[PDB]
Amino acid sequence: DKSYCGFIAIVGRPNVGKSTLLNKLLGQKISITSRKAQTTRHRIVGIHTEGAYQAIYVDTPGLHMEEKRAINRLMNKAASSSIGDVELVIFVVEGTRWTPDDEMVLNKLREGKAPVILAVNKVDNVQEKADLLPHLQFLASQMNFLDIVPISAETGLNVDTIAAIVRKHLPEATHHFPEDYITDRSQRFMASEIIREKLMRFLGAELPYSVTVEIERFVSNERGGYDINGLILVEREGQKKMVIGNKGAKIKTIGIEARKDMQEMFEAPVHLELWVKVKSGWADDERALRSL
Amino acid sequence: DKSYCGFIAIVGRPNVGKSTLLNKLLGQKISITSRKAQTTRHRIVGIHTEGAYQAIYVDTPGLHMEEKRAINRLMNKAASSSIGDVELVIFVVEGTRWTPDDEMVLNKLREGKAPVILAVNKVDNVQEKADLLPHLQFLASQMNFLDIVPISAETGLNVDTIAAIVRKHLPEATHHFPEDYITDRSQRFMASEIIREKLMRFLGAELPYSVTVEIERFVSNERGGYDINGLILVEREGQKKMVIGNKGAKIKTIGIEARKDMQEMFEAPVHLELWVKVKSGWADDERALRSLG
Repeated sequence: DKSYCGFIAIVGRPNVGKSTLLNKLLGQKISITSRKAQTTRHRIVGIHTEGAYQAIYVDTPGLHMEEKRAINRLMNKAASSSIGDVELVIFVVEGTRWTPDDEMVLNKLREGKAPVILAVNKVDNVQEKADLLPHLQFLASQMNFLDIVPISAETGLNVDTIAAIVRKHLPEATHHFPEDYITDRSQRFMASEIIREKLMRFLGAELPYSVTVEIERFVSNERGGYDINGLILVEREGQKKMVIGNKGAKIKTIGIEARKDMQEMFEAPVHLELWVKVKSGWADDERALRSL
Repeated sequence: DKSYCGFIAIVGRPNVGKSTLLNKLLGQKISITSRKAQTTRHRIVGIHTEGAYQAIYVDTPGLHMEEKRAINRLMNKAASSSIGDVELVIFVVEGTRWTPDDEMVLNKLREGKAPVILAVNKVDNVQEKADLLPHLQFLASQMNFLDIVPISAETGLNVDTIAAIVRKHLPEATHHFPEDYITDRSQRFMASEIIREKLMRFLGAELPYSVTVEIERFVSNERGGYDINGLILVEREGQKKMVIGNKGAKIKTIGIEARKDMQEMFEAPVHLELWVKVKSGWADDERALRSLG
């Protein structure tokens, strides 16, 4: 009978695992991690809808009036239509690291009426726990966190835990967005989206969890046309062989079919270059082929 | 800062002026009056958005849960997403007429939490007011109407007044719908929509502040294809002469362009038959041109 919907923040200095945490929270089988300097004007970074709950994830602790009108334009709603406020904040930090950049973010939060969760990422990396406890005690000394939760974004350590608090903070309200609305309407996202389907379609029963599509390059040329470079990141090594398939079949197909739509959708032929890769890093041979 | 949005009803027995009153409220220059005896599952009949206010006009006094689930689907929202309730009701009646149908509607209303405005339509068409006063006093005995207001079907007598009470009844809330959302996603509406553009594109606003498009026919054949019949309705006579244009050029163009998008925007071919008409009834020649095919 009742539904809940609200905005939630995910802040932290760059390269802390924010994007990885977001994808785990969005709960999509095949995710789409973009690398944009092109900061949205609405700051929406993803929307998780499930049952009566709709959490709208933003990358700002507080939503400006400017950001409120932009969210409305995104929804094609009157600029005057009411938009709430951030109800929770997930402050992500990296293990035992603490730069003036981490403080910069922390400084912007404390000065708010929104509760904040400290998400300590890559906590397993710190092989010297003798660094951890002292650190965590120093962190908690920075402000009153609603909670301090250590996570592994690539394992989903305490993502369910953060998922639960997040929902507890969704105010009673009607959803602002239709279920599968797109906040990224760029061609670059359209591209990632076509690859995503081809993987889902062609991998079939062999699709593993945690796959991530991403456009490393989308451009035109001095000779004209659309140069698109797809990056299909996977968790394991053997998984990488799946996406590639027998003789290179599966990755061949996914690429022709994906290129097809990229052309049917966009209005220009595209030279699509699809690269499978394990998130832990390229391999020797791969690093070689990546230079050819 | 604040914003308001809520559902409002427009009830009444058929052929009373509900559709005309609605278009007047929607405030659109060129309106699109359907005739869909096919009743929606969401019951949305139109949405008036302006500034922070968004009134969602339905054709049911009260929204059933089923009618709520359908509204969400229309918006492509989770079935669970909250939908409010009818905050006001416009019960339109025809002049001095009162059938068991008028009563049927009024009975459903009597029992409800929704304030209801009595809209007396075609009031200027009553043969003798000596029928009106006794009637009204008898209507106002049926229940406590928030207000009793007489309106003119095509003049928009007190449409502003009904508009102003309607907005007063919009609860504080966020707009459920994007500004220009379409509640009718049928091809029949897509057609009406194309003629609207062509009128707006070619008439160039020289246009009658009250034109009304309408698909009088949209079908297939025993021989196959798409038989579409457009009905462009205007107020005055010269207006009709405007839409037709010199040598019949304007109406010729509006139809080739309209037929085109209907050709493309739909997958197959269309036999578009566009007919201009004054709402006050056809003419002799026209009736002659119509009475054949």
